[PDB]
Amino acid sequence: RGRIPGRQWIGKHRRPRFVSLRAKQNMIRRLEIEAENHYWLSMPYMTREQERGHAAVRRREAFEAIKAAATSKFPPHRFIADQLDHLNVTKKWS
Amino acid sequence: RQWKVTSEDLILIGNELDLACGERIRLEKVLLVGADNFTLLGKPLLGKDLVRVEATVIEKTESWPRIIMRFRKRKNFKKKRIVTTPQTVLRINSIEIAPCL
Amino acid sequence: KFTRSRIPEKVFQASPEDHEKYGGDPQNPHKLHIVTRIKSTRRRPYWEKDIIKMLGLEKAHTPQVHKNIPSVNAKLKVVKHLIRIKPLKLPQGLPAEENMSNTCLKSTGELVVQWHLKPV
Amino acid sequence: SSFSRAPQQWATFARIWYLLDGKMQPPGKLAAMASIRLQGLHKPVYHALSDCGDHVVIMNTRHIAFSGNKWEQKVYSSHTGYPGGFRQVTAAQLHLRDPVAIVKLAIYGMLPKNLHRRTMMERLHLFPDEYIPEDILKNLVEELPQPRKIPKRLDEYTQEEIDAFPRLWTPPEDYRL
Amino acid sequence: TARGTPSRFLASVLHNGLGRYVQQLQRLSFSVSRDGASSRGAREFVEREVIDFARRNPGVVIYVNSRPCCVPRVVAEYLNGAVREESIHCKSVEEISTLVQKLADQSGLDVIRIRKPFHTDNPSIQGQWHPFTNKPTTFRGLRPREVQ
Amino acid sequence: MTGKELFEMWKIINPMGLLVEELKKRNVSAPESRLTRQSGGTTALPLYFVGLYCDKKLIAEGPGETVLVAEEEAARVALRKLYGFTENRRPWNY
Amino acid sequence: QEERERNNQNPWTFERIATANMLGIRKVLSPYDLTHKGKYWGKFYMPKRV
Amino acid sequence: AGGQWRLQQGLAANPSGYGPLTELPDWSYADGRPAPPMKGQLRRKAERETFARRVVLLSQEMDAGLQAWQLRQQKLQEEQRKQENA
Amino acid sequence: VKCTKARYLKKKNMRTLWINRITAASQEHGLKYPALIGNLVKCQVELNRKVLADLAIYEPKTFKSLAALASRRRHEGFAAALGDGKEPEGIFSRVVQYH
Amino acid sequence: SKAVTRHRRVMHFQRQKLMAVTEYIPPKPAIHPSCLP
RNA sequence: CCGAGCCUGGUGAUAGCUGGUUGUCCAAGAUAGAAUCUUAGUUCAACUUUAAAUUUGCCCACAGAACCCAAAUCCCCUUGUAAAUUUAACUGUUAGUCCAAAGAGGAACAGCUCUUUGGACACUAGGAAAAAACCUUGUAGAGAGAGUAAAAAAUUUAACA
Ligand SMILES: [Mg+2]
Ligand SMILES: [Mg+2]
Ligand SMILES: [Mg+2]
Ligand SMILES: [Mg+2]
Ligand SMILES: [Mg+2]
Ligand SMILES: [Mg+2]
Ligand SMILES: [Mg+2]
Ligand SMILES: [Mg+2]
Ligand SMILES: [Mg+2]
Ligand SMILES: [Mg+2]
Ligand SMILES: [Mg+2]
Ligand SMILES: [Mg+2]
Ligand SMILES: [Mg+2]
Ligand SMILES: [Mg+2]
Ligand SMILES: [Zn+2]
Repeated sequence: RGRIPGRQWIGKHRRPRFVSLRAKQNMIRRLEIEAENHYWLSMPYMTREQERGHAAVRRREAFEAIKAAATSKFPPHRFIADQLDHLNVTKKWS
Repeated sequence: RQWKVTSEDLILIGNELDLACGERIRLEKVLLVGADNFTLLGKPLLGKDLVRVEATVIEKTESWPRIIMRFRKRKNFKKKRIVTTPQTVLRINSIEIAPCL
Repeated sequence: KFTRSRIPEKVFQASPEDHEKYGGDPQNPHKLHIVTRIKSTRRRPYWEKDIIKMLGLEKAHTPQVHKNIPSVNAKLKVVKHLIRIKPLKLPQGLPAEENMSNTCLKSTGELVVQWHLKPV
Repeated sequence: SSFSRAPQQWATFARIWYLLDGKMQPPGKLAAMASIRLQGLHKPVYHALSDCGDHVVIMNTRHIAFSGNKWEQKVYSSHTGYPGGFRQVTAAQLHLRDPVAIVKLAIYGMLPKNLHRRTMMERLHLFPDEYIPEDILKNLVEELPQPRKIPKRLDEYTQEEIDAFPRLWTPPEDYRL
Repeated sequence: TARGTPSRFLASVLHNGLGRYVQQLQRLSFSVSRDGASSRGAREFVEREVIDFARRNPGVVIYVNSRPCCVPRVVAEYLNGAVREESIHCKSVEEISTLVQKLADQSGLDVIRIRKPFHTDNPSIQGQWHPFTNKPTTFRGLRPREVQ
Repeated sequence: MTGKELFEMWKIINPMGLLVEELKKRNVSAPESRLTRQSGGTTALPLYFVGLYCDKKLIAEGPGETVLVAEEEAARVALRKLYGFTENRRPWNY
Repeated sequence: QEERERNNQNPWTFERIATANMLGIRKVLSPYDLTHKGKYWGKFYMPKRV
Repeated sequence: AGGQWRLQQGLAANPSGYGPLTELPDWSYADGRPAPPMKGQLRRKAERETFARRVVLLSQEMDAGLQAWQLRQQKLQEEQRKQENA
Repeated sequence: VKCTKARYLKKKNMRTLWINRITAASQEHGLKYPALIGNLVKCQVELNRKVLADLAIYEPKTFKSLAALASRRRHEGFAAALGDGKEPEGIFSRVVQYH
Repeated sequence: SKAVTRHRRVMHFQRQKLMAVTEYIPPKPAIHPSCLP
């Protein structure tokens, strides 16, 4: 008795979920901090034209640093020391 | 993590302290201290001058080999790894309280 | 169908009661937004998730700073529902070069330049 | 402390004989507290593996009282095992036939569904009336209080309380009443 | 694994921390070969650091066999009689040093699961809890519902 | 010496008599033994808390299976208190 | 209806929440909801809803 | 528990976040010598100082942009002066 | 795999066990766990649940002191709810400010 | 299914939470306007 | 054991079809479509991958994008960020399910079928009872530390001069 047609959560008939004061409190809290966000987003500090061209230097130099890091890429250096240290496997006391 | 300790008692920790064996150290943080008829607890922690908790280091050892194995179903996913976490053993030599209060 | 939601500009018009409530002066407004991610990036559109990755909020409960300017406030409006926002306000003036290390944050959005780590 | 190990251990993990009078109380509340005491949660040394339970006794389960029309409308259902052996009985007639079954099965439901449930139920004791065998009303410790207070009746309200309580309105004299 | 592995309670041998501390490592025995690239690390270690190791630790004793061996070994005996044999086959010198140092710091008892990360000699102050600590008594010590 | 308590090393017989001897040495009255608390007297697990009172003054309490065992334990407690080997005593100073 | 929607003590109304998109509910909602704020659900009509 | 109260007071929601319970040293030499800083404290100080450097940079960039706008508008004014002088 | 995924279960089980022990001790002192924890936190004592349970077991007198402190702070908070300000703050409700 | 239905189309859970938060809370004084006034 | 015998050989017949496919560890990684005696497959594209050259890539601010008869979209300097394009080499995916929304067919039926934007699953974890697709939540470990996230339905009904 008391079964559900098909899957319990989908279709023309599904299991009726109900709301709790717990979830109501949770979401009112979320949306009130979101209203705080709206308030603080309002009242900007500078205007479009005021903040137009201040960070161009930083953006440009950062991108040229990225470019330099990309361009500077080659195989590593090979050394006689690293090559010959392999001979020290046949080390032995006299 | 908290501990409840007394004198002449051992304690284990799961990391390395950079201390040689036999070294003595003064533990600063104390949430409270209790005697048979009274106890003293801070807001949150007590003053430095009030207590003096001294501990000696006894042992530095890797923990016993612990397994980490991940496995998923009918998709050929299995992944093993062994860990030996370091451990340091301390012993609280003695505890003292000052008249300053 | 479901698409990027435009916001009317009137929403971001503080009222006198809002000013009295939140303590935010419309004049001499703050310069910097402290921002934190509170909501999960999942079950959100690709644009919102890559925008929070843009701001650098892939990590939660990690306060990060931005400016209070329109070009940024646009993105903040796009992803406003996912984040906590507060202003930066400091009594002790900008952090001096000598006090770069002994700085500290506070839950009230304050940034103390000196941190003696002892009670009064 | 300054106690010997074995006496200290015995005293610590010892059992206690609690008593309760179920006259005019709800079996749900009674079963809640009894299940607590039987599991041994009230002991700060609780652990499921350690049988730290306590013996509990109930009296006057015959004088039990529900809230609402439960006596009439709530139903206990059981299947004997034979075809058509499914039958139901209201709490009223189930109480008439057996006054203890109600609280014992209430506690049976409160308790966890482990194998220790049966042992704790055996440690449990129930009595429809305030009559007890010598052993069982001798080996007691403490009578914990009741959860709810019983409201007084007009025959119980003393006269000075009635006098302190103010009358409220003037009836007209011309009225049959 | 915990159920497959045996267990023990945390303990220190002879309460080493209370009185004078003594390194519970007694003896080391190195087994190395003159030849064999596998023993190159051990040979370089006995050349450089074993001297300084002995100077740092006078209480411990060290033996070196220096015989033909396909796999170099290290054996450590403790005061308990506990033995620890490790194979240093094809192993580097700094990691051999770390191994030896943690052996010296190691206590002479098997590394297994510890049931609990502490051990108290007398945990009870203010008296251990018993059921009758936190409830009052009765006048003349009377049980509930008894006349005399 | 740290771990083990007194009567683990120094066993005794007739602790009650020894205690009465010590009390007569310390010039005090003969104390009476009285069960302070009881549980399961008829049960297979009897539980008694017996206190030793001098001149209407308690010195020690002892738990026990039976009355005699609880009395022995209370005597042991009083002896520990008198001889200063209480578990809550000052540790050894190094 | 109008005096109720003027005098309701609940500070939160479907109008505000939907026009703001304060919880990303614009995905579970329709664009029709912006004008059918709370009153309508499919063909039905909830006059008590505000 | 009590995170909302800690926020009301001004403290961190989680006491492990900041404050003396975590920022002080957890051990010192028995001789009274100062112990070396812990790695957690080191990385937290590093994060905090990077945070401060960034805040200073952002603030003074905003200030310089505002001053540049002011200067450009003043130039606008004086070049209108020049125009009507022409 | 079960040894791996039993670690978090160990954590949660032991936490809940400390919760149950502390709840029992508070109930036999006349208090309950939520009130106790909130009051201690707003009285500025950070004693985690395991030391709480260990203290409740091995040192009941100190636990009685802590429960008394918690109850007094409940009463102080009730007095403050009666009068928000315009009154002398509670002696234990007073806090320390760090800098 | 479709948006318009003969039956009341079961709504999303967030939708039902929102509709459960949004209701007409009737503004009444603390005192009933009959007994006192 | 004859819709046409049995033995050998071609014969390791072919099989877009089924089954199976052996040591350990790390990383990146499900993606619009077109043609096909083609829809159980395949070629190209798209996506993904590796190594390299270069520089712009993403979010986007005003302005701008039809007469006929709505949410949004294209482009887009700034800004915040670090990816993108191109070159060389293949492979694999190319039989898809629910949810929200705009629609079509159907009965304003389907756990129904067909297109579009988005999300999730086919990757772990907590919750709704167990549950794929719902809600919280990602970068990996040891802990006998802590603060939180989503998270438990309320309802009782009709007198009358
Ligand atoms: Mg089904
Ligand atoms: Mg549809
Ligand atoms: Mg034939
Ligand atoms: Mg044939
Ligand atoms: Mg073949
Ligand atoms: Mg197959
Ligand atoms: Mg990956
Ligand atoms: Mg095919
Ligand atoms: Mg552009
Ligand atoms: Mg198909
Ligand atoms: Mg389908
Ligand atoms: Mg379908
Ligand atoms: Mg597939
Ligand atoms: Mg993480
Ligand atoms: Zn009235």
